[PDB]
Amino acid sequence: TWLSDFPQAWAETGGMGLAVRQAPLIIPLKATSTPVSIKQYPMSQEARLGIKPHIQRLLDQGILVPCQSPWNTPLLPVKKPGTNDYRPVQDLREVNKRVEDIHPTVPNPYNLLSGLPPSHQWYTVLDLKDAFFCLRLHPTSQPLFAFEWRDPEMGISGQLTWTRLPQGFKNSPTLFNEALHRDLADFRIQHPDLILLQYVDDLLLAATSELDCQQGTRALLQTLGNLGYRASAKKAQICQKQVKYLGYLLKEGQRWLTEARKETVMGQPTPKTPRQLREFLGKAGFCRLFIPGFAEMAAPLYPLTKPGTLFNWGPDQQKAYQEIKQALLTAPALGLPDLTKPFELFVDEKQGYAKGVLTQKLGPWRRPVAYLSKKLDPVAAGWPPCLRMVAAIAVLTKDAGKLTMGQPLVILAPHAVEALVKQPPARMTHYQALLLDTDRVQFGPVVALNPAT
Amino acid sequence: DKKYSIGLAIGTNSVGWAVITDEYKVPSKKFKVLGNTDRHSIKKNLIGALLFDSGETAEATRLKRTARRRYTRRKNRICYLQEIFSNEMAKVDDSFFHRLEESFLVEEDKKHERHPIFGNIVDEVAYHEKYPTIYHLRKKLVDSTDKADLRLIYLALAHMIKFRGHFLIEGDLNPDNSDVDKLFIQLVQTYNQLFEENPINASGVDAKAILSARLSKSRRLENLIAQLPGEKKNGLFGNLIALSLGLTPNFKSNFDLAEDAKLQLSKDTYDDDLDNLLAQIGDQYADLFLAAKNLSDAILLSDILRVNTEITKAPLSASMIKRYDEHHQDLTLLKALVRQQLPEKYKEIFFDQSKNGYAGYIDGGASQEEFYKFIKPILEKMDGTEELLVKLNREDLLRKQRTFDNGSIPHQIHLGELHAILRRQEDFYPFLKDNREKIEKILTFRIPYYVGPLARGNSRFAWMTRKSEETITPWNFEEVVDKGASAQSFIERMTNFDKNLPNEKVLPKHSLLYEYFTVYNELTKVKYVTEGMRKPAFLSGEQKKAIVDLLFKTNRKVTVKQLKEDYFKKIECFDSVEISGVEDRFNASLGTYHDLLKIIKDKDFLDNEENEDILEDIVLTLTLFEDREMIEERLKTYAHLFDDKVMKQLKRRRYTGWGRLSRKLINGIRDKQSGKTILDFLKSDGFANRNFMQLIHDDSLTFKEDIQKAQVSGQGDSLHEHIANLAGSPAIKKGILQTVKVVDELVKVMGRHKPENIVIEMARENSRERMKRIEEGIKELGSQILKEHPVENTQLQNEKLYLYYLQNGRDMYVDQELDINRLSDYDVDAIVPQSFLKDDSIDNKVLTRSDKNRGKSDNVPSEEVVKKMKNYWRQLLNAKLITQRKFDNLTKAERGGLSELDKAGFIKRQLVETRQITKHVAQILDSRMNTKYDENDKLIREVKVITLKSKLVSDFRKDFQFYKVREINNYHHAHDAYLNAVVGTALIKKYPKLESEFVYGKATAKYFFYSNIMNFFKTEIIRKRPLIETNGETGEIVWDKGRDFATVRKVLSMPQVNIVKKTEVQTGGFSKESILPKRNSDKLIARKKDWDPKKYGGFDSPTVAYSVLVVAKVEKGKSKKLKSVKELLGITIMERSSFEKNPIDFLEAKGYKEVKKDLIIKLPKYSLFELENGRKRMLASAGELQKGNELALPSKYVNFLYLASHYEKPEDNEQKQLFVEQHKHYLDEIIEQISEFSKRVILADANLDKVLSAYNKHRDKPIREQAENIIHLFTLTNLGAPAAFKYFDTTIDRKRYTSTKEVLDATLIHQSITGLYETRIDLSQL
DNA sequence: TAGTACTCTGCCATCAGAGCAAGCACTACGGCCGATTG
DNA sequence: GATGGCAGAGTACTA
RNA sequence: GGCCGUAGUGCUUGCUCUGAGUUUUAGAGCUAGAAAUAGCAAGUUAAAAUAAGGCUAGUCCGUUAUCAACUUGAAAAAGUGGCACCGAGUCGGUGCAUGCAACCAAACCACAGCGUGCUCAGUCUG
DNA sequence: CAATCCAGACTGAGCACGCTGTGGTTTGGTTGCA
Repeated sequence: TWLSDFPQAWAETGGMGLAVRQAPLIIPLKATSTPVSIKQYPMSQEARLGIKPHIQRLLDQGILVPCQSPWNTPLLPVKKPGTNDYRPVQDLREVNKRVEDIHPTVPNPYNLLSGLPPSHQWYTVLDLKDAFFCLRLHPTSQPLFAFEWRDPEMGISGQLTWTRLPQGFKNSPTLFNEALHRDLADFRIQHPDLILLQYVDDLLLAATSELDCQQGTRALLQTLGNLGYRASAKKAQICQKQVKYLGYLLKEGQRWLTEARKETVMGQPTPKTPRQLREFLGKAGFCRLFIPGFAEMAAPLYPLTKPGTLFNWGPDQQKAYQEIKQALLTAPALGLPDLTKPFELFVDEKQGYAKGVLTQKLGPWRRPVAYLSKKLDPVAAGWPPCLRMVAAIAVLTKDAGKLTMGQPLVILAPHAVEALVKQPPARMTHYQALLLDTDRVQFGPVVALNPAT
Repeated sequence: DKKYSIGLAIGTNSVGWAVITDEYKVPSKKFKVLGNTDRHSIKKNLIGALLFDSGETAEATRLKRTARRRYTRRKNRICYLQEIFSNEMAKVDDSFFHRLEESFLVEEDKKHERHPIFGNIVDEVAYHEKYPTIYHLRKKLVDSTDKADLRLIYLALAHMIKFRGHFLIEGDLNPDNSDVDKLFIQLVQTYNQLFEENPINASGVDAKAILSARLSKSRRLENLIAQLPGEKKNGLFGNLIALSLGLTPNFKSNFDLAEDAKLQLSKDTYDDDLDNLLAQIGDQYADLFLAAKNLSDAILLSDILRVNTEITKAPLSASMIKRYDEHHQDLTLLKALVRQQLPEKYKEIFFDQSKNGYAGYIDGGASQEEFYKFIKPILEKMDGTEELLVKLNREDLLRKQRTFDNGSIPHQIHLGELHAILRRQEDFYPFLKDNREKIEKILTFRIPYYVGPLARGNSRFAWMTRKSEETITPWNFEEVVDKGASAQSFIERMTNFDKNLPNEKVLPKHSLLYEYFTVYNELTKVKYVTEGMRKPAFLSGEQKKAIVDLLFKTNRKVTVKQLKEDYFKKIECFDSVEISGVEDRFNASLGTYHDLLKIIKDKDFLDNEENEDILEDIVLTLTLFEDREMIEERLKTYAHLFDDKVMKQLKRRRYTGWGRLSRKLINGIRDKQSGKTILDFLKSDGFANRNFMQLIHDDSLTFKEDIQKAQVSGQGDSLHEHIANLAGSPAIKKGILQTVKVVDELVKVMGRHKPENIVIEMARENSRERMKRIEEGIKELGSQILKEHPVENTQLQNEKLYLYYLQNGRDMYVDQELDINRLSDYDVDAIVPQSFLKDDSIDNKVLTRSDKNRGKSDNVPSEEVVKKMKNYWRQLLNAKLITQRKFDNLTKAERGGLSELDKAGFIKRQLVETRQITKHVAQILDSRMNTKYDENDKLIREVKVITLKSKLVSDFRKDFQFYKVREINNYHHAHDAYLNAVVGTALIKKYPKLESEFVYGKATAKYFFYSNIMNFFKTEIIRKRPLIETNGETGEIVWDKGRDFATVRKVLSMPQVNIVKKTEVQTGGFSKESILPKRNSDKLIARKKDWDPKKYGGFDSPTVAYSVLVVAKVEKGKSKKLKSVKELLGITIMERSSFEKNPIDFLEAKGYKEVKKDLIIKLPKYSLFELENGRKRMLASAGELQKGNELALPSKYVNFLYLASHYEKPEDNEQKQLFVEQHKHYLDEIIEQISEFSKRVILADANLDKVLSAYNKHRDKPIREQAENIIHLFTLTNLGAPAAFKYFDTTIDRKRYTSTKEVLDATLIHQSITGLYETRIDLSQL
């Protein structure tokens, strides 16, 4: 029923999008710059047929118009991680080095989910189709982007410039972010209760009750409809407790992990080459926030990653592999950090590997927020156990800052090394400033912690 | 990259090389092959040798150039005479000179009458009957007073002018003084008349026989003095006699003149010398001096004239006519005697031109000596031939007028005859009277040796400058040629430049500025000590000036006592003085200043500063010029400065010698900071008193910068120019250049990485001259050993005979006489023992009856023998039979003999190279190899250059059984280079303290260390050295007797060594200089363009520069068809320029048609061709080849041959003969190897069969003789031109490959200087 | 049979002087040059 | 001094 | 050992000269013989050339030194060629040669701290 | 009085080699999402 009410907001009915608020944008160039013409790189016959339907439909919408320009870049298809859609990418390698640089303002995935509060339990994830094509491109900068496409059936051979922001351009993610943010900035004011999360094109709406989400979704759809942006209706979770956003499951206000992601990590067999072991590490590392003490757990496999070495899968390496496989089977539910309340961090350090958990208050219990683990630098590796904990806290406290958004937090450790920093038995002065800043960090009552935590 | 070393050995005609690694192993790598053959790669060992023809000096070229100039000048003299005579010759006989020019012409070619003088047969026969010889006509012209034919007058004058005579005697000669005894009596009469105090009588003394004796002039003077009572040598009469006979006597003792007063009668300065002597002593002695001059003229004339001159004014012509008449009379008498006594040999004696005799003497080519040798037995075996035999013994039998002994005739005799002819004939012909002076000038004009060629800027040998541009003739030579400037240029173009200042010429040695510089340099490095002084002072500038002005300018030589008394005591007022740093007498002194002080007598002028240029000009003139005339003409500008007497004294005074420092360096350059010259700095430099070396090496001063700027200016020349400027033999210079090139090629080959060390070594290196030396010695000593038994030059070539003849047939150690017939029974003992040094020259070899007479054999001969025969050795030295060095070595016992320090030095210099040529080679190699500097501009020794003597390698070979035989092949050069590298590297690794004396960059204890320097190679010395050697203080292994000897043996047995013969384009003479008679052949070469060889004769055997491979078509047969031909053509030296100018036209002229410029290939000598089965041939010429393969005989066979042949002659020798006897069966294997190699390569079937037959017939001879003769057999299988050898009695001639047809389808190989880079061109495709 | 045409063998090659000047390279001789020990 | 030129005697193949 | 001085020897370069030697021509060969041939007579000297020759035209220069092949250059000159091992009859064989963020590893540059060897100056000792 | 016979140590400067800490470029890898 959502599609019928807002024909101007859904991509399946609203047609092509066009930002009716942002003005045409001129793509600037460096002072010492000259046009460069590069012939279209060879492309396989299977990859050529992938883009061909897109060119036919892109021509009808007016995005691609024939032109004669001295700039020319080789087109290149990039297939989606799924199926063989073969999305079109301009491959502006030379233009990127020639175009000017602007300060990026895109949000990093670590900090988006930190803004989501556990109070807002109802979600509505909307993803905008053909996001980068919404913004219009000034005809002055249109000759900058071009490519050679000759099809005898079409009957037109030559360059086809883009009237909108192309894909594969280095400034496209930044330019689309700012443009969308200004349009939705007016929406945020009108609805103080709603929490809007923006990731390039993906939008997430957080509300308190079911009725609040329903009212907010209609307002968001109406707002985006006038602005010209079109949201895909095939994949749009609306008024559902279970939503998928940023690759993370969101249920009961907890940052779960998708069951499919866990299957991929365990599904791979025992690695036999450094390339095979490298592939497995990254999957585990993306889940590192759920596995407690992941740095020490995957410690044996790290020295095998080196390009210059012999791949000897010894019993110790197999023990490290089994630990990661079993840990991901029973990965806990990381909670959404609440910025209003203060944070709590447990720190522990055994055998030169720092481990810990960032937790927050949940009733009478503590709920984990993110599991932090790191490898101590070799300079601190040789330190005595009393001094090693001081270095471990400093390393972990740096990691906690990237998730706590600078909010004050409490560092809890078994030992009482918090007084040791004041009177230790260059770097130490740097450590003193980080750990003694009462505004951002403090030490609570000294107490031990469970090994699992 | 791998560390390696390069070993070299340099010879006069061979430069071996070898590259080794750190383990003394020769590497090996694959080398690409270019060209068009199927082969694309080849493997070669990095060891070989380069062979080339020895270099030559420019002496022959200089002699040829001088001969050409002499012939040109003679023709110019004839042309001048003809130009003088032409105006009247036109009236007398117009075509006389034209007929004279075409005498060398056949009857058909002549454009005038064949008779050259008169033009008709009647007059020709009449003239030749009246005057059988030119001397008859000359005497008739001199004597007769009537009118004479102008043609005859010109003929006589032309003969006299063309053949003048030697210019040895300067001054003037009057032939009217002929008798010797009468003139001696007249001189004695003058002597008695003048010196009437004591009588002088020579009655009953054979003065003529004494003075005319063939003995030495000194011997004749001694005989005349002895046979004259009342006076002795060095008296007034003795000095007069010595001056007359030619010796130069000092007349100071005769008159207490206190000067040299030395007169030489033949010299041109005798006039001025006698003038000053007579001015000093009085005019009464002028008669005595004139009598002495006349006696000298008579003595020198009587040797050649031998005829009275009271009836004729042409003594030489009269003597020639007398010789003609005696020849006629003796010929008639001999003819009659032969016809009567012995008619069986008249035909062969007087008709056969092939054999000697009168026919071969006159018509044939037999000489006077050969004629005498042939006719002596015939004359002896006859009757009534006593006078003929006497004449033959006196060498006056049947003598032609023109003989080889006519070289003693001075030009003054011809001048006198010509003057007499002109005086007689000037009445009838006025032009002869008008041109007498110029004709005499034509006869007696010669270009001075300092003027040189009279070029006009198109000659590299000329230095003469002209004050005018007109043509130079003998009648305006003085008015055109600048004689003084020409002489100055002649001396200056050869003198050396300053080594520190190359740009400027060096100063004269006796220059006043040079003397001042040396005096101040010696003075500034002295320190005086007196009472009350804490530290010595340096005698600062004021004291130095006072000392110079009060000591050197007043006394010739300065002594320490005079320095202390005349200055320190008199002026400094310090009684106690202690000088330091100088000897008793100073070395340098103002020698020139004192000489001028006693002549110019002007101390103010000598001390004044503005005349230093004048003084330098005076000393420069005195040093430069040798002739009094040029000295006087140069000092004419200074005539105003000094009066005539002083000017004459300055002309008389003459200096010799040139210095080593330039005037610019000494005084011209000034320091930038204060504008002070080196001389001023020496005069006063603060209180440091620095000398010349300190001054030029001081960093603070700008002298070093100025010297470096001048030295850099001009830049080092090319490597070829450097080697040419080096001093040494041309063969050694060629070897050095080749060695540098092979070093560069090896560096390029080995990955362009320089070696760690370079080891080099160079070898150290007449009958008529011996005959002339022994003749001079015998004449000086007055002995008659040569008269007792004459000895030919070939006989004198024997060393024992030469020693016996030099020793005057007497023992050198005892006062006994040896027997010539009893030779080959005594022993020759060196003056210095052979163990101490290596020298086999005559200067060190002495022949004695018993070698035990010297006493101890380990030192100089005994003091008793030295004392016994010192007088005899001194007499021999004065007789020039022995040298000063030989005398000093012989008489060393009296001086002290050979001291232990001398023995140590002798044994040290044997193992260490000290030659300047080797030092220059090492310097060149070091400069080329190392060119990178350090942070302080100091050169980094990237490569070390080591120089060794051949003794180390020879001892290594002898000790460790690496015997070398030079007759096997040419691999011994490469083996020597490899062994040199190995030994040098091992030595520098074992002893790092010896880098100073080997690498370019106590007495008893020093003796035994140098003697046992090569002991670390040995195992059992009974001391047992460890098997593994170590450097000491380092963990470096320098030798390993377990395996390093095996490695050396393996390297020496490799069958592959890159032997390369350097291809050279032949240059030099066009052909053989002999002129053959006319014959019908195409091989003769015309001597002139218009002279047909078939009618005039010509040369033959042209020298081929380089062969050319030409593919063209020639016409063969009456059909004149074009047959394609490929052949080698020899481009001789004469036609090389014509071939280069137009090869197409040159080839087409020879008969070839449709030649191919692309297919034309230039082939120099020694071009290598590979035919089949490894058979190589080298192109000897256009139609000859040479062997081009080397036999790689096994080292076992080489060692057996050495041991059996006893090369270079108790228990150690005992086992060698036993080893040879055990290995007797090696001779058959060696013969089999020679035979198989010959069958595969040499391909001399008849010679091989003869050699095998001789070896089979001589199988019963002892092994020693058999091996010694088998060594000769390797001449059959050698590299190079075929040569004839001998096996016992049997002799084997050459097998010459006189065909070059087979090499036109072989493979032509172009080899680089090392042979590792090749370009194989297959000629079958062409 | 006449006429070229290539191969092998022995003979044969310009030689003697006289002066001058400059330079280098090596070999002996005389004289030095210090300090320490017997 | 030694090595290449040259004349002459000798033998061989083809028009 | 070093220096200074000298006496000698050898060698190199350059210049000015001399005597020969060689080649062609001139120096009428006679007689008896058809011709070859034979018998006698005569012999000593001179002219010209002495590297062909060249242009620069001089009373000049012309035999020393230098020179594997190919490419680029007028020329002077500059460039052109893989390594190791086992063997040895003139060398052979085998083998190799798109954008964003953070974290981990190799290597690179720069700086600070510690240990250790080489070069220069000074001092002392021996 | 006459004849014969430089090395080491320490101090100062330039390095040069090995190890540790920071900064920075670039290459591999890792995911994420575009």
